[PDB]
Amino acid sequence: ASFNQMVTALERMMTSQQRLLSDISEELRTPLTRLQLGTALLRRRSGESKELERIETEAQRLDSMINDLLVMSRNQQKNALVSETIKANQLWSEVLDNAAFEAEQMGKSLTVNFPPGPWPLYGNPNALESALENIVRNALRYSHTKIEVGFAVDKDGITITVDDDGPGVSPEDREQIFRPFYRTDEARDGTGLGLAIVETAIQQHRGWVKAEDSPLGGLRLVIWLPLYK
Amino acid sequence: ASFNQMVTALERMMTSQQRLLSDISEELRTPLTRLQLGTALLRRRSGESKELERIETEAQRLDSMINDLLVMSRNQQKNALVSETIKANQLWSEVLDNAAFEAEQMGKSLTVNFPPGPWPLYGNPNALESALENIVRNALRYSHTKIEVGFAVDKDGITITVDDDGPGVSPEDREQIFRPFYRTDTGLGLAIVETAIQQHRGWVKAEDSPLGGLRLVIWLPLYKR
Ligand SMILES: Nc1ncnc2c1ncn2[C@@H]1O[C@H](COP(=O)(O)OP(=O)(O)O)[C@@H](O)[C@H]1O
Ligand SMILES: Nc1ncnc2c1ncn2[C@@H]1O[C@H](COP(=O)(O)OP(=O)(O)O)[C@@H](O)[C@H]1O
Repeated sequence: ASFNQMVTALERMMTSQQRLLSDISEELRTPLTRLQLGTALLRRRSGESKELERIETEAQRLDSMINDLLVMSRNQQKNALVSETIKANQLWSEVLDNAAFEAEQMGKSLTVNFPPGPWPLYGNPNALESALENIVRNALRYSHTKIEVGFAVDKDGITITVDDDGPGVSPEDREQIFRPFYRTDEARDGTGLGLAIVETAIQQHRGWVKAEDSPLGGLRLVIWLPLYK
Repeated sequence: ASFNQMVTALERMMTSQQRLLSDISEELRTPLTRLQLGTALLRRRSGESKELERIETEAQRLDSMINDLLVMSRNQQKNALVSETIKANQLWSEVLDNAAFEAEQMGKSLTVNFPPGPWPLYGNPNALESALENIVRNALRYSHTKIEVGFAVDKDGITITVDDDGPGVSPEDREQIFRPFYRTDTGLGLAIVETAIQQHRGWVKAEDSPLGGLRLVIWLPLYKR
């Protein structure tokens, strides 16, 4: 099919686009360190300016973001594999088992409302496995007492819903939650790349992600992935 | 299965990393622009400042590098969309003719051991044209006296071998030579080459050359109708 040709062409482009991101992340360190040596010079080779202090906090922010990018890009290349057929139960049963154990260790509870069936998917098993893993990790951290995971299926695809009873996220901030480096003031008191990685991985797999208010009181994350024909 | 479903699936695939790169860029550019505006205020207050000068050029370099990744990302999108059938001779004959002239101007020599024939390829002609152009310009710069270009074909694909009598690259550095902005002593040439060749379902290798310098081997599959 023409569609199969287009998917393969775009899959190849996604590889070259990941190679690009990781490589320039390593490259950004070189002018950043040279910039910081300039701000380190003027710090005692001239007065302790409030102006120079303001340039150093901007350089600090840049450094912080570049370091987070290196941590991110390391995995988005190492863990990047060829696209294969995988069943939803095979793919996510281990993630859900480890998450239930981690919850139990925190005195919290993880309930799987409806389990993943043998529903066929197509893509990178590690990327899809980590996409659910990052959502559930956030739920484990921010929930007060409980986490809920629910699977749904139909002719078109699989819907995964992760709920928690913690504080949620305001409707304004739920808009920017998937943005790279975005962190709510509650969390600021973590890189902010987690949900950015999740959104990209799921969009690369021809699906979508949503952040909503949870019936449990906290945050609800909804992943949709297409069924493999 | 519907046409709208197929367009949405491809739209998600096409724009996924573009948007991540774009959003990361905006996020990096918030403290970077503030830094650049801050240093411009202090440079106007005191012009004679070699330290502020250095901070300004490093910030400029950061901005320029972030811009290069966005431009390259956009070019990778063009490569996936724009694809036509092209013959190896039509595609690379001009590159080899201009390179031979440039070599002659430097007192150097460019020898085409075996020329490209009317061998069919499929993809982005500009991406594949620039892939050879970047390899040959590198050979023209780093060679001492000679450059050699050799084409090979079979039922599966075309092998292009570019040799030079220059210094070469150490086996350790030949591993990191295809990374963007990379140097030894823009640095985007071999980066443009590797991503474009891999997007075209081919491969690139850096090896020691029998001429003494660097050997670059490109392999591209043949177009089978
Ligand atoms: N389940 C949740 N409950 C409350 N806030 C959350 C939850 N998940 C994510 N967030 C908020 O969204 C922000 C962005 O999430 P994320 O990208 O995963 O960041 P990080 O990688 O630092 O953990 C977090 O810093 C936090 O403020
Ligand atoms: N023929 C060669 N001989 C020696 N070194 C080379 C050769 N070709 C490339 N290099 C080295 O590999 C690096 C990466 O190449 P490239 O991306 O094309 O950079 P540039 O933008 O300077 O052409 C160059 O900066 C150079 O140090």
